[PDB]
Amino acid sequence: GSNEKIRSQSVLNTLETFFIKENHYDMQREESSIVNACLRYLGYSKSMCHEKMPIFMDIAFIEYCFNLSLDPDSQQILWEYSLISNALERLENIELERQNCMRENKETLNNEALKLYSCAKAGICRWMAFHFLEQEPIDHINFTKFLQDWGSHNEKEMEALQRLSKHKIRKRLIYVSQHKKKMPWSKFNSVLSRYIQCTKLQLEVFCDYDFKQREIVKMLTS
Amino acid sequence: NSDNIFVKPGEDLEIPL
Amino acid sequence: ACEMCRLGLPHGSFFELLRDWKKIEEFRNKS
Ligand SMILES: [Zn+2]
Repeated sequence: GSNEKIRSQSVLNTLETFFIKENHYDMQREESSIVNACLRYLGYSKSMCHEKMPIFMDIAFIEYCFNLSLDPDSQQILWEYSLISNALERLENIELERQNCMRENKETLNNEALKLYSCAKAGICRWMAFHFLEQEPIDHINFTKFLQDWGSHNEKEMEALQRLSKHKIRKRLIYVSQHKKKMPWSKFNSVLSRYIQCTKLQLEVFCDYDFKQREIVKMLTS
Repeated sequence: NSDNIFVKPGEDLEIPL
Repeated sequence: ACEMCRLGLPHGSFFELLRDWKKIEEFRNKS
């Protein structure tokens, strides 16, 4: 029964030694085969099916998903609905996990992570909206389904998205192309990256996770 | 114990629409 | 509790993560 468990835990341990870096994770070519083999194993591991996703995994995914170790053509990220919904869910887990662990400068680190989270979340959603509008034909089925799950409910934006949804290609592209300049991806990459590292720091300082923030800590005592 | 660490003192984190 | 588990079928956080990871991978293999 638990020979599979002892195995899976060791695979999870191994990934942890590849996914926890001081700065953000990026999958390097020399790691990719073993990183793949580990994920696949855990993916089909019977004993992992109802195990809680550790927060290092969710972080590493977010770093990898939003290419956080760069500083962004906007187009290294796959803006597919199915993926980005799950990306937001995993991001949501990190924030809840952060909030929960925090109860057990701390005001600043908590408050910044809050502000940064909402800012990043909003940006992800706005850029998801941007991609949805560039479709021909538009996937209203998933687009409106997305707006229930992620993105708030203001008659203003609700109807404005609907109004623009019934316009055409070149005008739809123009609203997006203007608003992508008015709201650049570089802004959110910064935010999301700072959130992740702000989060990392709290959890090592206070909750005693190990996110390799030991060197960052000692430079704040000086 | 600063009031800024990861966020710059005057920074617009307000996303409209 | 679980029908999926009893049938010995893939499901859960790690499997959903696997699928999403691959999605990003194959996308970036040319991008
Ligand atoms: Zn199950």
